[PDB]
Amino acid sequence: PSFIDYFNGIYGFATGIKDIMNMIFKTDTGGDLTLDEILKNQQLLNDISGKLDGVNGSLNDLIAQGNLNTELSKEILKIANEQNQVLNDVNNKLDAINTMLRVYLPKLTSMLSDVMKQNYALSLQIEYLSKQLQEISDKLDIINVNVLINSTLTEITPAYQRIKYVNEKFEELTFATPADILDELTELTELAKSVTKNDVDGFEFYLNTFHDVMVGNNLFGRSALKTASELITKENVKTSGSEVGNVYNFLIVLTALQAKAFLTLTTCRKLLGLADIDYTSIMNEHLNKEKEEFRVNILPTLSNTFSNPNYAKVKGSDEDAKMIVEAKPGHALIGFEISNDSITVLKVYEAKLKQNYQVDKDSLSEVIYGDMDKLLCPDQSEQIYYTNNIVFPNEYVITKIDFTKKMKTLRYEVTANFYDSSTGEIDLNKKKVESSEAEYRTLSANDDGVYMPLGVISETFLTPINGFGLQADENSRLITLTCKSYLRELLLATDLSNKETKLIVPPSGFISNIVENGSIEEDNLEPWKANNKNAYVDHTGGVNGTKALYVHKDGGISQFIGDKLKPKTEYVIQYTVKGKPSIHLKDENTGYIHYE
Amino acid sequence: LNDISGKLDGVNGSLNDLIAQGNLNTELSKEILKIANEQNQVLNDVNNKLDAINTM
Amino acid sequence: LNDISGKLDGVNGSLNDLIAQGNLNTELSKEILKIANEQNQVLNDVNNKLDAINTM
Amino acid sequence: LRVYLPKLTSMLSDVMKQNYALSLQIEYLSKQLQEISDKLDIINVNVLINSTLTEITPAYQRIKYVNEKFEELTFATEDILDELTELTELAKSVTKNDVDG
Repeated sequence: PSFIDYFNGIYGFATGIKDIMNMIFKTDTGGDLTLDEILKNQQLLNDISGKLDGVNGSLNDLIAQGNLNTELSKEILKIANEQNQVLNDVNNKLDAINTMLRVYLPKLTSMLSDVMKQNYALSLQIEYLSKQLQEISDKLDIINVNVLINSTLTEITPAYQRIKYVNEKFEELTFATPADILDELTELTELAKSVTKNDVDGFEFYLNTFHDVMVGNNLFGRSALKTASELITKENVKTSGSEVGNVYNFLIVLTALQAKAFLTLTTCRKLLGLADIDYTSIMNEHLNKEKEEFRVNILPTLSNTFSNPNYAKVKGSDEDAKMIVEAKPGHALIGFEISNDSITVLKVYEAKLKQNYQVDKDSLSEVIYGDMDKLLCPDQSEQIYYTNNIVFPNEYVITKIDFTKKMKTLRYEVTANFYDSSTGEIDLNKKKVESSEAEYRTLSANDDGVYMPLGVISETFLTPINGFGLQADENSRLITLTCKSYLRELLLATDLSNKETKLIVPPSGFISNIVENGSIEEDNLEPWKANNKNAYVDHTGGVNGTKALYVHKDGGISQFIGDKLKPKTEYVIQYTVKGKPSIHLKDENTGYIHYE
Repeated sequence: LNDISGKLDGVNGSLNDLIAQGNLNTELSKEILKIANEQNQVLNDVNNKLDAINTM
Repeated sequence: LNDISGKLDGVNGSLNDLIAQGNLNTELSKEILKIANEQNQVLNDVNNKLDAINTM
Repeated sequence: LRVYLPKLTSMLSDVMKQNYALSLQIEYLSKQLQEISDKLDIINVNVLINSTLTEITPAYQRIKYVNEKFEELTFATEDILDELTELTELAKSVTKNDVDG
């Protein structure tokens, strides 16, 4: 579940959580010291006080206006004093409850509503990045390991588990927020008392040890970032990104963990009405030290090249074809995706740059190509792939990739336009580099198809492409497209320098799709429509957790998409269906039937 | 409610016993019986709530 | 707590004797009752703490 | 209390003085330890090493945390009670009788 929104880096959510923490500090509770006061006894105590003050006042008026002056009046005084003791206890409890209900509850419910409203988007972003990091870690191997890596895992697993569980639990108990509201406040206060309790093994201790293991202040001077980079850099790991992007994603996930932990800690200390400590300083210190560790001791030793993550056995016709993967004037290629669900297709992302290689979210055009398998794979008569890794200098961004399969050989040419780092404009100063001749590699003819690349070919965040190269392994009959990114520069200039960062993530979905609400996730079919009272939204149906369109008798669900098309231009249709369907791309005027 | 009932019942018992031990005046005893009946109503409400809790 | 209680019980008894044996019957006496009641609250808190400590 | 607070601040400063006088030696020796540890990138992990690490890392982590945080707070120190909040919380969590104290 990707998100088309500027992911502001560690600086982004760090400053967001700092603002939330300052706001929490600004919230005034007052006499929030009587926590052990059942708020569900307000009516009981109020009734008792109202019914007892009358008797107390009756006795007072009797002893005052009364003309009796004797030890009998002294006994009446003692009786009135005992009634006064009972009434005063009841009234103290009632006053505490009323203060807590009319000063301590509204402030905190508003504060927690704001906290959750602000944590929403951060949680979305960091959850997507956590999914990606978990995929990477699944692709890792920790069976035959080094002593330092093993020590880092030993030292970081308990604190990681604790912090993750506490963050998730606090988020759940806040979203939980009558008797239900009071029970939820009681649960929140229990969690806060547990988080803030004074013990050396407290939540704060685990936070500090997590930081010490992230920076390398453990037994062996080994930072978790170094072991992460060492595990992710090995040859076995095949991911959709470079080492820079993968270790930066690791850092993002763990720093977001820490920041949310500090936020929960502040919220708990405020909920319990405890002395403030201002963890913004400590949060910033930790995050900045970890970013500096990454920038100094980790980032320089990483490779900013990303290749194909997967391979697929396929065949391709020997019919010669020209392909030109180009970007519109002023745009730049920032990523690709080879998908072969049923047919081989290539998504290509184009976007204008803004500054320091930042990609523009508004300009994120997506083009589609279909003749990639017939171009990268031979059918029956061998193939000759020219292989050469191009590497343009800095300030040059690839714009065109020209594949020409004149004969049974494959030869690509790349063009790179000059890009000004200060501004966001790409001038028309072009450098053209081809696949050098002396280094070609031949795949012999084989009945079994060759292994075409497959997967997402792009950095963890869409960045310009510096160089592009093809490689072919004859023994394994593999083909790889290795591109080079500018993520190191974009990070050194925006995030690792504590400046406004703007990063986009590969959408993992055909943005160029012309069928609005194709996945049919919005329950209200404003785009689609039903002609007759049937064929409705079957929520149980669809790709696992979605809302499929359904048809029963003779009423078919239709959607108008005539305008967003072109004449005689090729198109690709795709759809999942269950049962005995009938799909038709039909024109009301004329009986022409495009797809049936 | 148990503590409240105990204290209120002790107060009411002390009052009633000390006023029955020696009756002095008409208006004084009248007002004492009035406030004692009010205290008895309060104690009865407290005991009703306590018995409701016990039944729960 | 024992010193505070021993020193406040004298004032409480003085106020009680003043309001009882005294022939004043006015809102002045009502305010004196309020003052004695506040002093009695303080004394009762002190005495509860002292009793708990002595029992323990 | 007014004769307590300054006396305790002076005592903490006098402690930190000699503590820092000592810390330089162990800092250099731990630097040498880290130098020898960097060479462990080629020694694979054995069951004995795995067990010893998994057994010592909790106690070591907690002891190091307590020591370094006490030093940090005593250095930051140089009503006052509002400033000694972290030090008092640390002292209350460190001198507490517990099953896992």
